[PDB]
Amino acid sequence: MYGDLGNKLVLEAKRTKQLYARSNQDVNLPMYHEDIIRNILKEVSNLRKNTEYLKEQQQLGMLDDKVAKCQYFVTLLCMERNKRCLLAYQRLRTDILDSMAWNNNGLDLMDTNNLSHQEQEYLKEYCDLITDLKSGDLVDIDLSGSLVPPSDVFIDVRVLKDAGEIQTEYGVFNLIKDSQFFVRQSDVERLIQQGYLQKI
Amino acid sequence: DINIDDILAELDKEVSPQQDFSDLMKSWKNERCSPELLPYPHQLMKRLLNRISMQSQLIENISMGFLDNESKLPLLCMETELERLKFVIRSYIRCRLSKIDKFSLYLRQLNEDENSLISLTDLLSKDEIKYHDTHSLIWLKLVNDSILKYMPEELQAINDTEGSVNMIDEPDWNKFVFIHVNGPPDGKWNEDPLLQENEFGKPCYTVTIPDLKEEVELTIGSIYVMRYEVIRDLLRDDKVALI
Amino acid sequence: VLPVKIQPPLLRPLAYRVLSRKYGLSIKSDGLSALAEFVGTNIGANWRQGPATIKFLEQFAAVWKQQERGLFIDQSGVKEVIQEMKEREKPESSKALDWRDYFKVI
Amino acid sequence: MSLPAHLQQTFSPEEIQFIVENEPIKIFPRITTRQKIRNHTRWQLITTDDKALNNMVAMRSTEVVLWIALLLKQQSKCSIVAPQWLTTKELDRKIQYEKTHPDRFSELPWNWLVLARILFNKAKDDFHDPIHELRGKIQDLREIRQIKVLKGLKYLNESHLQLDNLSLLEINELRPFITEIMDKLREIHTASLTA
Amino acid sequence: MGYYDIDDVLADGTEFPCKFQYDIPGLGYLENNPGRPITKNTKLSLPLWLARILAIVGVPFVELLPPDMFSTKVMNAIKTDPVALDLHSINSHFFSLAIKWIMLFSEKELANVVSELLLQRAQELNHHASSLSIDLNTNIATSTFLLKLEEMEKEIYKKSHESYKDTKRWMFK
Repeated sequence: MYGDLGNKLVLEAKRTKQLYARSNQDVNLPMYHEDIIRNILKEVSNLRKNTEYLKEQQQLGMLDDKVAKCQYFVTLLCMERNKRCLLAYQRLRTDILDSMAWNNNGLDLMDTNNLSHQEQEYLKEYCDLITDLKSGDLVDIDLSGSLVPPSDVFIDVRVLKDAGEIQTEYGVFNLIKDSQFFVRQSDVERLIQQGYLQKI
Repeated sequence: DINIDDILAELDKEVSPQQDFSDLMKSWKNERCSPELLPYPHQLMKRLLNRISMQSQLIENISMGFLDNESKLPLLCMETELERLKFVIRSYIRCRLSKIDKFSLYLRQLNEDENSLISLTDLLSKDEIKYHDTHSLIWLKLVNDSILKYMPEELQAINDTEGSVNMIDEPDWNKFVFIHVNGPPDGKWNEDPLLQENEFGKPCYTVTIPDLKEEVELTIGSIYVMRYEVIRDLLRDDKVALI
Repeated sequence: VLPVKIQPPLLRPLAYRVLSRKYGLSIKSDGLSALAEFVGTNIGANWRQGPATIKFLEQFAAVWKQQERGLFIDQSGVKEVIQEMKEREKPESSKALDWRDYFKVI
Repeated sequence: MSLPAHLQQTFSPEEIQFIVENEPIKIFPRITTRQKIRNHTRWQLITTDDKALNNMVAMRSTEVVLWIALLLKQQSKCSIVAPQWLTTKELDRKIQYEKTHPDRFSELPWNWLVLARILFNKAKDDFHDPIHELRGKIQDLREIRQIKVLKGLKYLNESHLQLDNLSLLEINELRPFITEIMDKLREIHTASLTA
Repeated sequence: MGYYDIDDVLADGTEFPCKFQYDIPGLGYLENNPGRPITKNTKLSLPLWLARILAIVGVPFVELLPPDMFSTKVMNAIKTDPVALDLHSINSHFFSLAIKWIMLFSEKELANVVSELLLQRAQELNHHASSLSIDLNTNIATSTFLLKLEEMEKEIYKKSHESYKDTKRWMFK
C-alpha cells in the first residue's frame, strides 16, 4: 500500500539487530540508507500535498464529511505508520551508536562514512556528554570501566602490540613484544581494552 | 516449667559501614531486577562517596609513606576492596542510566505532570538529571532535524500518546520477577502488621492479584515468582528482596 | 609564571591519575618528560597545573582523537592550540591572532 | 547502550560469584596478626569489619569475608574450613531427603553450587573428605535438582509460582526463560480479560 | 507492545482479509484503482495496523474476516500436536498477531488454545536450550526443531541458551 518502504527499512533494521546481536564482533553500523529515507520522505511529502489538495478541494467543492474525513484520516494514519517505521530505524541506530560509544570511550574513537551527518554530530556530542558525566561528580569511580567483577587483582599478561615504553602510575612498563608481565589488573585495564595485553 | 528468657533479655538489654555496604548491595539487587526505576538513595551514595574519597586518600598516604615492615598484604586488601566497591557502584549507576533512557519520555512526562506524586529530583541524582536532560534534548534535536522537520505539526510531537499506538514508553508494572520474603527488616515479627500467621505456624503475608482477583500467601523464608506491581509496595518497605 | 624544572618521576602519579585514569590517555616516558618541562616552565612548584593538563587532554580528545599523546607533536600541537585559544580569548601567550596563520597558497 | 543486552535483567555467573564472595566463612589463619603487648598496618576496611583480621592468631579459627580468605589462600598464609554441609554424611542425607520427597527441594544454603566450585578450584586440599567423591555428589545433587525443576516446569501457571528452597545459581540461570514465558502467559490472559 | 519493538512494528504490517461496509469514494490509492473508489461489500487484504483502526471507527467501515492462521483447521492442528507444528511456516510473528487479535476481539477460546500451545512448546524449547553439545576432543533434532519457531521463540531460546552456556562455561573454567 504505502508502508512498503517503511516495512523494508524496519526489516533491514532487524537484520542489523541480529547482525550485531551475534557475539560481540563490534562491527561498525551498516551504511546509512539515505536512499530509503529519501524515498519515504518523498512519499510523505506527496501524501501531505494530497492532504492539502483534499482540504482545499473540499473547501471550494461540495464534499460531505464522510469522504473528506475518511481519506484524510487514512492518509494521516499512513504518515503515523511511516513515521513510526522511521523512528524505529533511527532509534535502533542511535542505541547501537550508544553501545559503540560506551564500550569504546576507553578503546577508540572511530569508518564514520556509514553514519549521516546528524548521527556523526550526535556521536561527537555524546562522547562529550559521557566525559562530562564521568568528570562531574562521580569522578572518583571510573564510569567507563569494566562491567565484569574484579575477581582477581594480580594477573599475568603478554604484549600483543609493542608500544615501546609507557609510564604507569608509579613505575613504568616496557611493552616489549612477546614479553610477559605479572602485575596488577587494576592499572592495565585500559591497555588490555585498547588491545595491547592479551592474557586474561 | 516457667521460662526465664524474659529476665535473661532484661539483663541483656543494658550507622555502620557494613550496614551501608549491605544496603547498597540490596539496592543494587533491586535495581538490576525491578522493571521500573527505583528511587535514588541520595544519603547512602553520599556516604559511600565520602568513604571512597577518604579511603583512596588514606591508601595514597600509606603508599607515599612506604615509598621512602614489608607486610603489604593489608595494602593489597584495601586495593581489592576499593576495587570491588567501585565496581558495585559503577554497575549500579550504569543500570540506573539504562533505566533512565528506557523511560526517558516517561520521566519527562512525570516531570511535566503536576498531578504526579513524585519529582525527578526525589528519584534521580543531580548527575542523573543532567544526563536525562542532555540526552532528551540531543535526541530530540536529531529526530527533529532528521525526521520531524519534514513532518506536519499534528504528528510532530515527540510524546504523542493519542495516535494509533502510544508512543511514550511506560514501565511494565506487571513484569514477573523473583522475590525472597525477608519478612520485616527488624527481627521482631509481631510488631509489623500484615503478617497474618498462616497455618503450620509459618508467618506470612497475603496479597491479591486484581486481574485474577486471587489471594496468594507469601511465607517468610520462601522464594516466589511474582508480578512486580503486586510486590512493589512491600518492596518499598524492604519486607522482600529481589533475587 | 615562575620558571622551574620538575622531574618526570614526581609528576608521574598525578599525570597518570589525570590523563590515563580520567579519560584514557597513554603516556610515554619522552612525552612525560617534555610535559614536565613545559609545566615547570609555565608554573612554579608544579601544583596548579591540573587545569593545564585537563585543557591539554580535552583539546587532544576533541581534535586529535587517538591515544599515546606523548609523541612530541600531539603534545606540541595541543600546547599551541591552547595558545591560540587563550590569545583569542583576550600562561604562555596572550597575544593577538594573525592572518598569516590563516593565509596560505596551495 | 550503557548496559549490554546480556546483562539487562539477569546476572552473569561472574556477578553471582562476586555476590557470594561477600559471605562470611570460618578459616584458620596461618599467620598471627595479634600485636603482642610487647610497625604494621591494619586492614581498616569499610565493606567489612577489620577486628578479626587485626586479631588473627595462628591456627585459631576465625570468621572473615570469603574473598579476603581467597586472597590469602592465593598464598599458603591461610586455610579454608569447609562448612558443615560440605561433608559426605550431610550430602548423603540431603540425597536421601531429595529422593524421598519428589515435590520439594532440599534445604541447602542458597550459594552451595558457587561455593563448591570456588572451594574446589582454589582450596582443593583443605577437605577431610576425598574431593573426587565430593565433586561426584555435588554433580549428583545438581542433576537431581535439575530433574525436579523440569517436572515443576510442567505446571507453569499464569498467576504466580513458588520455587521453595531453590538455590541461587539455578534461579539465575532459569530467570530469562521463566520470567519471559510467564510474561507472555500473563499478557495472553490480560488480553483475553479485556472486558 | 512498546512503540519501538521491532517485532511489534513488523507484526503491525501484516495483511488480513476484511470486507467493506460502505461504498467509500476516492480510496484504492494502491488497491488496483487509485482514482476509482472502493465499492461496498468488497473483500480486500489490509495491513493489520490500519485494519485495526478501520475496524472500530465508523457501523464500522471495515468488517474483519477470520484469517487463515486462526481458522478451525489450524486450531485443530494446534490442539492435536503442538510440538510437531511448524508455526514459523504459518507465520514469523504468529504469537504477536494472536495476542493482537484476541485483544481486539476478546476471543477467550483462542487465547486459551494459544496459551496451552505456548506452554507445551516452551517445555520442548527449554529442553533443547539446556542441552549443550560437548566436544570430546549441532544435533540433528536441535536444528530440525529450531526451524519451527517464530522470532519470539527464537529470541527466548537464544537468551535461555546463552544463559545456560555462560553458566556451563563459568562452572567448568
